[PDB]
Amino acid sequence: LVPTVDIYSRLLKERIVFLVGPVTDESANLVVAQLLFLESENPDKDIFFYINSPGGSVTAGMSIYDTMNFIKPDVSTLCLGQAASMGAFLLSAGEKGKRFALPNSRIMIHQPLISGGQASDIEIHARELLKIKEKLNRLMAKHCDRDLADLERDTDRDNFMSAEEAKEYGLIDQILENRAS
Amino acid sequence: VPTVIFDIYSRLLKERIVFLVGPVTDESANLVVAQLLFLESENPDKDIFFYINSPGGSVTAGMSIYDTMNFIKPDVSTLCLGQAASMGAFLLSAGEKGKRFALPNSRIMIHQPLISGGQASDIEIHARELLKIKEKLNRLMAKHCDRDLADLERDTDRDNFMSAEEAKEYGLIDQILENRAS
Amino acid sequence: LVPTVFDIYSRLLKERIVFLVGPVTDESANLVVAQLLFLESENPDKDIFFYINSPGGSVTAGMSIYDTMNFIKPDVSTLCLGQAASMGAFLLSAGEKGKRFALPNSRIMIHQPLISGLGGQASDIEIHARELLKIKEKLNRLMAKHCDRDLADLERDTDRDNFMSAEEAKEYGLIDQILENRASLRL
Amino acid sequence: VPTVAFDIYSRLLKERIVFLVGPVTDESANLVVAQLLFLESENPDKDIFFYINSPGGSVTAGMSIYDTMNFIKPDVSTLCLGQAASMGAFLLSAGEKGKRFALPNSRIMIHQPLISGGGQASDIEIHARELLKIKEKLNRLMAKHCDRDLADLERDTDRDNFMSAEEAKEYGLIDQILENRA
Amino acid sequence: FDIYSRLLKERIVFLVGPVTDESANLVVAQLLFLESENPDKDIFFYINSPGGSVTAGMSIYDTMNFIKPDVSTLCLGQAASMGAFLLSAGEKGKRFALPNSRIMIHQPLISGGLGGQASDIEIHARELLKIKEKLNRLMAKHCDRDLADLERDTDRDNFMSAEEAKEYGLIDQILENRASL
Amino acid sequence: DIYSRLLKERIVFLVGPVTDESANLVVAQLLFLESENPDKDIFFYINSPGGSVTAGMSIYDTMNFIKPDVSTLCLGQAASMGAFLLSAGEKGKRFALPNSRIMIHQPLISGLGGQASDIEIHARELLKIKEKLNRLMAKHCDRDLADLERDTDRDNFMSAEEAKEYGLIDQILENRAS
Amino acid sequence: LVPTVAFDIYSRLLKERIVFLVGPVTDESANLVVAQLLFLESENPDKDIFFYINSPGGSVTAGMSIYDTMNFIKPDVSTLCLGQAASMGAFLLSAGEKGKRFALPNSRIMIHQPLISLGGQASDIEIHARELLKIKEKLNRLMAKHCDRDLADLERDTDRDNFMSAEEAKEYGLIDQILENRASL
Amino acid sequence: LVPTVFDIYSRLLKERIVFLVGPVTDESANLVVAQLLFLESENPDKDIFFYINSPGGSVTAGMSIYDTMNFIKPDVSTLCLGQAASMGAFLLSAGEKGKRFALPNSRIMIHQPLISGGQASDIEIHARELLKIKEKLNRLMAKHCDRDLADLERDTDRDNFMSAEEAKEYGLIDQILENRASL
Amino acid sequence: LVPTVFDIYSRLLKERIVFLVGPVTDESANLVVAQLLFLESENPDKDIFFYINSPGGSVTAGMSIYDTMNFIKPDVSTLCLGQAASMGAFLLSAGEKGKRFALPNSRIMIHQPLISGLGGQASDIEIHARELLKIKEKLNRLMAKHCDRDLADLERDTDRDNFMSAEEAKEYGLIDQILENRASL
Amino acid sequence: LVPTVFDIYSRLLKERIVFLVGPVTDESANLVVAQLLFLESENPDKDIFFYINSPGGSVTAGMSIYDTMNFIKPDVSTLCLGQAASMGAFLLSAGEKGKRFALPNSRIMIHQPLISGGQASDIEIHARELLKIKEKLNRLMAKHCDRDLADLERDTDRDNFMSAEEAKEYGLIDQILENRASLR
Ligand SMILES: CCCCC[C@H](N)CC(=O)N[C@@H](CCCCC)CC(=O)NCC(=O)O
Ligand SMILES: CCCCC[C@H](N)CC(=O)N[C@@H](CCCCC)CC(=O)NCC(=O)O
Ligand SMILES: CCCCC[C@H](N)CC(=O)N[C@@H](CCCCC)CC(=O)NCC(=O)O
Ligand SMILES: CCCCC[C@H](N)CC(=O)N[C@@H](CCCCC)CC(=O)NCC(=O)O
Repeated sequence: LVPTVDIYSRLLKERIVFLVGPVTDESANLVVAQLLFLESENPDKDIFFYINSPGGSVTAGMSIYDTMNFIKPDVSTLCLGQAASMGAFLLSAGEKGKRFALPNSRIMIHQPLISGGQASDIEIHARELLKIKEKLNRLMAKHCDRDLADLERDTDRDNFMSAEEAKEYGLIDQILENRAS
Repeated sequence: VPTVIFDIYSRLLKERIVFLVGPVTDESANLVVAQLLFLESENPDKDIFFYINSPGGSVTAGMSIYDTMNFIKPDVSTLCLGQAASMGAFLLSAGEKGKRFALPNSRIMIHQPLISGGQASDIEIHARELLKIKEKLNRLMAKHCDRDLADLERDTDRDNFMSAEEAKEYGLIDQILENRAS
Repeated sequence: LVPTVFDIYSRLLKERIVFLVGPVTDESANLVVAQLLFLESENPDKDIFFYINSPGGSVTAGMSIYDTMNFIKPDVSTLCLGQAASMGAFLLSAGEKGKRFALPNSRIMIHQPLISGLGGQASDIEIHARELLKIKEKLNRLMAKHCDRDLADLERDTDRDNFMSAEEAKEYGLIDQILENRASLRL
Repeated sequence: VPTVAFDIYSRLLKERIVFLVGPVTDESANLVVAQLLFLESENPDKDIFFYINSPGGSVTAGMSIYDTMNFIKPDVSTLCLGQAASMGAFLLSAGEKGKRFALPNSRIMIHQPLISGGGQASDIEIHARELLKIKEKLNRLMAKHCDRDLADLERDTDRDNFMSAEEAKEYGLIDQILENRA
Repeated sequence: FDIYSRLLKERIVFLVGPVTDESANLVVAQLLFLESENPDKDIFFYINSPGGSVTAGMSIYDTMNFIKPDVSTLCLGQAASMGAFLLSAGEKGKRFALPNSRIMIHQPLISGGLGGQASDIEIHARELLKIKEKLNRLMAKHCDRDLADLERDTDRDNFMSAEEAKEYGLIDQILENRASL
Repeated sequence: DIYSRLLKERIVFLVGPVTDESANLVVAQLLFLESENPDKDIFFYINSPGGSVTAGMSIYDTMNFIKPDVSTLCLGQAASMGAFLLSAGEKGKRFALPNSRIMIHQPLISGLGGQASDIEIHARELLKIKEKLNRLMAKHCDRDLADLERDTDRDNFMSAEEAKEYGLIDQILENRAS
Repeated sequence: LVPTVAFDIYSRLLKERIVFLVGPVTDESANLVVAQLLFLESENPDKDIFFYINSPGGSVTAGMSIYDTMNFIKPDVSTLCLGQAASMGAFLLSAGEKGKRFALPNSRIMIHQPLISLGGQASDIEIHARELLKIKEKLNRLMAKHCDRDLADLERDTDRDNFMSAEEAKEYGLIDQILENRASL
Repeated sequence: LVPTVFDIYSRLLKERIVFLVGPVTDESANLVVAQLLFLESENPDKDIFFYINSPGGSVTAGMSIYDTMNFIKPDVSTLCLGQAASMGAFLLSAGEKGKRFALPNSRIMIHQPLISGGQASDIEIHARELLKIKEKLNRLMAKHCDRDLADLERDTDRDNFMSAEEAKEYGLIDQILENRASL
Repeated sequence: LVPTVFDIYSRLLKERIVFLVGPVTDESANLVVAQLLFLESENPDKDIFFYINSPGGSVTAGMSIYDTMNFIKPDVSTLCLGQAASMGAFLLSAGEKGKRFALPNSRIMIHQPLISGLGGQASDIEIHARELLKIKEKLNRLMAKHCDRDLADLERDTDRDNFMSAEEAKEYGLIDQILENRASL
Repeated sequence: LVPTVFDIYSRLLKERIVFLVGPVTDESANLVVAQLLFLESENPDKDIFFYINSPGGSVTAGMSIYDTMNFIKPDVSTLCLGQAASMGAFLLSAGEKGKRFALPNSRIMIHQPLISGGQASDIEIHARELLKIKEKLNRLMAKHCDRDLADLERDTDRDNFMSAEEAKEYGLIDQILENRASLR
């Protein structure tokens, strides 16, 4: 269904990587592979990471996040459509100064959720989920240059933000209307 | 259900026998509760004989039976036939001490609570409630069995099957009945 | 599936005992309503004993029970066995004050209204969301009255699932007394 | 279910005939138990006739019947009609010795316990050990019922073992084959 | 009373539809009841059945031979497989069919056979062949025929009219009305 | 294939429901064409019943972000988000074929569940979406917000001529001489 | 589904001697890893292989095919946990050449005893229960070896699901270093 | 997706490596047969390396592999990685004697045949065929393992799991290879 | 589900009316058989009124009714209300000659046997096909007798579904009279 | 799914090897037909090697292969590997006489036609046609096996399994090939 000249491989030659739809092990690892490839091609030029995602798996998302921070090139992020949950986490993780959103994109942040067995096992997994919640708040607070207490308050339930609101919050640096913004 | 000059379960209810058979649900538990209250109304001082063949089930449903057993005036004698596992074993052990029995090839099993959520805040709320249930049931079981809390904690960490003799050794029942001569 | 002695529930209905067991539906709630009206007709002056073991259910169905409990002349005493959660806890706390009881290992739980993500046009979602919040506010106000507490307490205490032991429910003001046996009644 | 002011099974319950038909479940087994207890209270001095046509089923449900047969005062005579397989054959062989019968074309089948339907290796170990304990107990009890050496039962239950009425009598599972009332 | 309980007062017992543990034991129960009511009067066993479980059918068969009353059989509609076996098992001289009844006999079949280790399949195949031999031997006795004839004539489905069943030895008479006796 | 060949003519199709996948494919093609030549018009042919609002906005913001003019053409139909994108084409370069149809309406949601607090949060966000889309649509159509609110309360079907009078498109093309 | 660069992106990274295990370990996904390991050894037995693991675990025998192949071939198999390495995934992570086992800073490890999602005669359940316990004992013995820890430690720490941060995994002995970025040699 | 270098499996085929992975079906077995014939055609004298990670499967499907292994001129060396169970273990044990290998943590399992309906006559026919297969497989397994048939009948009555070392002790394989210096 | 005036069908059985409604199955046919035997036991000389509204069904189930109607002493009068198709029309035509009726807007349909699902070996399919052809001929012969027609007539006229009005059914010989009300008799 | 060397099957087609694997369907049989015609076009005089591992399937699909085998100029040698059951056994037995082979542990099975409704008239028509099929298949098989028709009628009444040796004695194949030295 993807046109040829495929189109995503052609845009990859421009150092553009897309994350579209739910963050899964497969879709996240495909992003990781493209990031490693682009670094191999030129470790010094910026990579442009376009995000339209409702979120997904935390560990899948972390594999992208850690790869973004590991590789040498700056990873610029761009929100188009929406960046929610892990998508918003990855958006805010772009190189500071190079995190963008289009004017009508939507950001949403929230605490982790689950889609059990013995009480002992439920205890273990609840404790792990609470560590994830705590780690994500701390990393998000760092990304946004905000207090940990703010992130805890502001992710207790679904928190939708416009592009201007996400910029004020510290999740992105600039809103781009066109190539003059 | 066979009938007599009343169906067979109503007939045995005339002898103050109440059955708990199969999984403990809100409905099956409350039918037992209703029978216990009925028997107390009929005669508040005569023993009731509570026959249990159950794999367990809902904790709150079992607690409605348990608290009713302790609330009503008559002693509730318990008898394990077939099996008393999980909430079934809890109710077996809750019978009036001295009047908890098992038939010779009955089986007992005890274990910690099991279940089969959304936001982390809610999962935390329900995990903490589940752990309080786990502690409460161990504390109550230790009292029933005349044992230390630490013993019940180790012995319910995984499924713990017991023969009738072992359940007697454990303190969960008082006597094994082979016939009316024992 | 139900022993006769009249079956056992009809027999206890003669003792003026009514059960609410399991989820609260239109059918199970109206059956409670019918028993309440029947007992009032049998004797408008004698207490009724309403035994609740329920995880909750439909709010409008539970409200049909609530309004009937307050409408009829006899006092409706409530007793929690097993659990009274959500609409179950609301009905328990609605018993005649002084006559709300729980058994020692009962569990109470309160929370804000929950839905099974509405559907349709934004105008319709706005209408149903506004009604859902109104329901939430009304239930908090009624619960505040039942518990003899400030509205702000109930707003705080229902934001997420709030489990209570019998002791906690008594201290909250949701029940009056915990009964281990028939010697426990005081006051 | 025909009516004769009773249904047909309630009517034969007046002749002290109790049926076990189809799979043994908690529900079907406890119904048998209730009938055994009912008959005992009606007259503890008369035999009970326990007619078995069953492919087997739950071991613990079967033990609830077994232990009740041994507990109550009346002799429980057993009759195989059609078939008594697995727990059905166990109950058949558990009848009062001297009063265990089969009709001429009935068939018996015995075998070791099987499970139709998981977890951690620790939990699988616990349940496998319990299954072997059941297997050992059933071999010991079957050997006693049949007046045979334990090694005989271990060998002969390793896989499905079908027996004709005559073979079951020679094995010791029943006492006599009844062709008619003569 | 319902209609079947009322006809039970006339010592009429029906076997209708597949032979199962439940349907067969209900027949057994009625046969025992009727014997208890009067051990000397014939019982009239009306069969309209396509067959079913062999061991269930044997419980009826052995009960018919055990009780004191003669059990007269009547085929109405059809008596196939275990139904034809039971029809042929009524007291000799008192086995009847209505004129347009149909009988069918065949060797045993298993719905979904073969399941497990070769050892278990061997055990169950041998039991099935013993059942096959026993049914042929018993049927030959019912029909006053050779075991070899029953083996030949049941290898595949063998449909018989009432007159053919009478000639074969499965029934004694065809009754068009009460004067054909 | 046929679509890659027409992409060489700077023709991009949106056909069927707007999803994350179908919208981003459009985005990728728009970015590709800008990279091939940032100055030449792009021709965005729309035959769509609508779909996801955020997916549609990714197309919308990309149309406005890239340097080339994006001309739009309605063939068959442009409904809901499809009509939104049609009206977003470069002004003066928004077209419909003579028997195409337009339809506009307020946001819809399919289904889930949650606490009253969460439902309130999401209803408020849906109402903000509704107003933003009415405001943007009014700007595209050179009409008032109150007009768009009134005219999208329920499904509003428009012929090509009605859509031109409304301001959603500039011209109806029977052929290249229109 | 997969970008091209003449090669799909994964074939291209295989030219950098990078092999991925992503998602559940199955017979098919494990043998694909085995095939890439043998291919890279054939292409150059003198260069390290970089085995990137993001997996929740899966089949024990399929995982053992990877494990024994890693140990069989000449090249060092360096391992990297990205995302998570759970169960058989953590086993393979810890099996990388010692000194060359890595995790990214926010990856997570989880270890536990074998589980099954049994049926037949009691004899058969006994046979398979014994085989499952042998697997449990072997995996504890091998894991204790990878981690340079006492067997009793692994027996205690795998009784139930045991999650570890990257730092905890390093202290436990499952990995050697946590990699922040290319400050590397 | 299979990596490309040729795809990765074709590339390993050029080094005379053939895989049997997952259940033995008509389709998966014939693909192995086709590779064996191709490799014999490429060089009839050089060993073929048959890597087996399989839980077993169809008996006739396996026999087509077995008979091809015995038919072609090249020695077919076998290697168990992961597991060789049932028909998988049969083919593992069918490798050229002296060239049957296992990796150290692979496992073998052997057992009698199993199946996953009709007139008694037809069930009799199929039960007899199943018992002939059982006896034939026991006879061929006894030859592969250099053991008495009675040993094999006893040892396959139920699932019989073996470590690599037990499989070597049994006679099913020749050596366990930790690496190429294990030779 | 049935008004208990003791339900209405039990009440009409006191007037010696038996209904066949819907598909003829073993269970519904034997229920008819039992009522027929019951009414004969109550009084062997009084007419029985057999009201048929049926689309047909099982041939052997229908034959149990047919043979019982002919076996018992009472005349069995038949009445078609709504429709009598296939085995239903067969039973209608089987009523005591002179006492077979239809209501004015009743519908009759006759046709050859059909089978729902044959599946087995060619040998078994031959056996079952032959039995079906035997059934087809016997039913045509019996129907021809009821209608005072030839077997060849019935074979011709049942080859495909043959719908008949009440008047057409009377002309054919399937019924004796059409009753608008009792004055029709 | 299929290694390249050509994919592996196209590579073996270059050596005039054609496979029939798994159930015989319209699609699988016509692919065999297509290969047979292609090999004849490539060289009408050289043997074709038709390798069969099949449980059977559609009779009409199998007949399209059968008639194509007899129609083309090249001899079609057949080899049973694994099994040739029902239509598979029929096609195996249809190879050029003298050139029908089996591997030592192959299995052959033969039997009468099977069916996995409508008016009685329609059942009569299809029953008669099925019996015609049964008779025709027994007649052709008796010719292939150089045997009396009555033998085939007897020996296909129920599922009839044959070892390779039994199939050779039956006349279904000519030789059993242990390895490349087994040939005449
Ligand atoms: C744990 C208990 C679960 C259910 C009760 C839960 N506490 C609160 C709740 O569900 N309130 C709804 C009424 C309950 C009936 C089923 C949804 C309100 C309503 O009427 N909504 C209609 C609309 O506005 O569309
Ligand atoms: C056309 C239909 C007529 C069917 C009658 C058919 N001739 C005979 C028949 O049903 N025999 C089996 C009984 C059925 C039980 C299966 C659920 C015999 C049996 O139990 N053998 C041992 C075993 O099963 O293991
Ligand atoms: C849609 C119109 C329905 C009318 C039914 C249709 N006229 C005829 C019909 O039902 N024939 C079979 C029903 C008899 C049931 C006995 C088990 C007869 C039969 O037994 N044939 C041989 C075979 O079954 O093999
Ligand atoms: C183990 C069993 C497998 C072998 C099957 C067995 N040899 C015979 C077989 O399949 N015969 C049919 C042809 C196959 C068609 C498949 C869709 C007969 C037919 O063409 N009937 C049409 C009619 O008369 O209406």
